[PDB]
Amino acid sequence: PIELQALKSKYTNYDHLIKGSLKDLNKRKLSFKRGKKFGFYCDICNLTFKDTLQYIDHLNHKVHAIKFENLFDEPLIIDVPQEEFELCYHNLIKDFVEVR
Amino acid sequence: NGIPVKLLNEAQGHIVSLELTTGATYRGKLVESEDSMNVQLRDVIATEPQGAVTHMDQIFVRGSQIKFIVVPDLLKNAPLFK
Amino acid sequence: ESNISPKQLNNQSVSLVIPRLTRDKIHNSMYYKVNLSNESLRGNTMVELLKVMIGAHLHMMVIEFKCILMKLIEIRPNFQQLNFLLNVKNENGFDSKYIIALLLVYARLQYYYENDLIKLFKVQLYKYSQHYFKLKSFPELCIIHIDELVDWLATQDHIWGIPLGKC
Amino acid sequence: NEWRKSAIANTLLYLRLKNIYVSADDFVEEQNVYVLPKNLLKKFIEISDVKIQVAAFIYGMSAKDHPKVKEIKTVVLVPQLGHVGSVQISNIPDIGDLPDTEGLELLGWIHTQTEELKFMAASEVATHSKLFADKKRDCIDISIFSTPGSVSLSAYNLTDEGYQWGEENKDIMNVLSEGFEPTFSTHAQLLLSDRITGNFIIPSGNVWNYTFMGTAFNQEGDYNFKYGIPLEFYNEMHRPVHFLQFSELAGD
Amino acid sequence: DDARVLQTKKENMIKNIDKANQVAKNYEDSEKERQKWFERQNERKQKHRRIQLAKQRESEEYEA
Amino acid sequence: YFSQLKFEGFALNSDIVFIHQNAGRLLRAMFEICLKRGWGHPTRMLLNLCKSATTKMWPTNCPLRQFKTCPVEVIKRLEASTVPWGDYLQLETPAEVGRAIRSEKYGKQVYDLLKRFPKMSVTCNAQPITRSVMR
RNA sequence: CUCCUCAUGGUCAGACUAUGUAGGGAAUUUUUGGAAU
Repeated sequence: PIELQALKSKYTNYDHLIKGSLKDLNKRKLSFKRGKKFGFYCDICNLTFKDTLQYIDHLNHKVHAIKFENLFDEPLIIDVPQEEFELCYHNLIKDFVEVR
Repeated sequence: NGIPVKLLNEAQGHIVSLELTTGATYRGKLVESEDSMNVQLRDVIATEPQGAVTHMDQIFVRGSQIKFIVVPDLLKNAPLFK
Repeated sequence: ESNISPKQLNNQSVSLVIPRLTRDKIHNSMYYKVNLSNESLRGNTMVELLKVMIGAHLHMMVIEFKCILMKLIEIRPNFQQLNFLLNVKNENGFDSKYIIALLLVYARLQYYYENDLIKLFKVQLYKYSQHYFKLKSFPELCIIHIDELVDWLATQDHIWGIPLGKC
Repeated sequence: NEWRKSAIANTLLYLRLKNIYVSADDFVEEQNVYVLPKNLLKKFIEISDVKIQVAAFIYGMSAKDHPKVKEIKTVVLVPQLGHVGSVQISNIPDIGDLPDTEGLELLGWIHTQTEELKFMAASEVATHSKLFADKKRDCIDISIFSTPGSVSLSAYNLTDEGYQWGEENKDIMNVLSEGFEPTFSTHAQLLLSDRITGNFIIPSGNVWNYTFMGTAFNQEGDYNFKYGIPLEFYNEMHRPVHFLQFSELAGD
Repeated sequence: DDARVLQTKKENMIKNIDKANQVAKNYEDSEKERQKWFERQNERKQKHRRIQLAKQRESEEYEA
Repeated sequence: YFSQLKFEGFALNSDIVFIHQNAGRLLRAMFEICLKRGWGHPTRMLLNLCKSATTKMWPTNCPLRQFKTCPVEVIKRLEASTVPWGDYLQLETPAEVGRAIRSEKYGKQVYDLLKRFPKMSVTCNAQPITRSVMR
């Protein structure tokens, strides 16, 4: 539900998703399915990947995007009649000043 | 306010059925539903406990007198699942 | 088919603007696979492509710039949109900060001589070269002035590894 | 290195006071002489480290038997970040608020080291000067040499030239330390007694050692103080980072 | 008043350590430009004068 | 066990179950023994250990953990904030507590729970009855 | 345990949400019965 929409908000913005490495160099004591309890978590297909290029590359793959869409909707596939850069770009300046 | 009050306000504009404390059933289009369950109804077909059926144009029944309502299934989707 | 190599921009292909080596360094780089292309941008989207760069002391130094520029190429938005994005939003000063040389090197790669509009874009970039701006750049670390990078860029053959033609 | 070996080595520190001796200097009434109790010293040794320098301030007042005698009643342990052979220390404490302070004068400060010197080193002299620059010229220092089996109390004074040297030369300055010499230092008169005792003052947060808290320590900054029992150099309160790293080892 | 000051300085200590902790989590002119383009443009006119001088030497070679 | 570590390999986890059941016992015994002996250094640390066996946490983990209603994000934030506990306890204004814990939400709850945490203004006046006896 | 009121801290342009030494949940639309036979 709403928590699933927050999960969406997570797997959408990568800047926060980019870092699962916050442990940096650390020792953690304990067929990719239902998670390995370690590695990189993909909840959409329920797979965890021990390396970064596999985690992001799988995300760039179609199947992971197909499952991500089948969860709810198809925003990933979603002209420019000048309102895109006028209104959207103006929202980039506005939101940029709001964050700054 | 009540969550079922919120649903019942969503039910406005649909065709609902109402059973009162007397047992008479009023089926029709719900115009208005107050917070107190007072409901305004249109083009009502009424079935009495004896089985006789009548037609009336505009009816308004008090909340307290309503046993229960049946509302269309469209509303079941959301947002009351949360 | 090597990479995507689609569309338009001087009658051959769009991705031919950048060498194979550096282009595959980017397409094999992390930043491209994470924050860009179809799954990140919901298909090709110029405004969300700008959401990525604008979203990126500042951490982003003029790898990420090579990549975002490359996706600007491959998407190839409208010259009109270039005009708006260049001249709008004067009520905020943090918006065009690193977007300047990005939209600049972009049109620097695009075409060499719509034509008159492109020339107006170039002379406006000359005005901004006179605007006296300062920025930092990395590969080593070198801070460079907009007047040096714009003039030295138009007069210079290679820029940060990518060759240029003469307009 | 790190916490494990030195912290485990800390338990044996009570053994270092079984034998206590100093090279006995001639006793002279001309200059003021200090009387230090055996318990405060012992507690300071316990809290201190085998390698890293631990240093507190020391306070007291002149007794009415001899005004020239200075009894050290109150040790004041202060915010600091220690290294091997060097330490960073906060300002002079403002302790007027506490009770049992009726004009307690600032006598000096005390510190630990492992090297046997007849003089004060650069890292020590510079720190001394930075503490007492314009504030008290005649304050003293207690340099405790510590090694397994015995400790040694080496007291020192300072002249007006050393303060200037410390003002000019703070960071590095090994050659100007070599030139500076041990000449400025003069061996102060210190005694160790069981006939009097004393107490500790500690910061309000009750963490005096900022070793692993690098962001929280401020070399000039205000702190509230209170009476209490000081903790070990490696103690659970001083090592919070380790627990998040310890549970973070298994993760989640 | 003294107690309020203690609570205050304490709040500032906590907040400052909080901003510092956030930092730890994150870790885990114009005349010189105009004169510069003047010397650079002078270098461009010097290069064009060098190419024109080379064409002059070639014209002298053709005349000889 | 003090740090709340459940384990995969369950041999260790069985041993730590044994330690779970008998640990607070043994520690509490040691504490009482030292208290009878009249020893100052061990008794305080042992009392902290006993508390840690009872409530399953360290000193460096904030005491807000042992509240049932205090949330997880807040306790993480305080653990990571590197702040003396006395300061948080001295804070009064609820909005000011929310600002101090840098999350605006839950601040009022936190302050309520603080006033539910033990806080003592304690004073003592000693005085001799005679030379040997001191009241 | 739940709903309201109030207080509150936060967020948004009155609403929403956590907490509370708080008040409350017998006089017409709900919980102190018009039911009983």
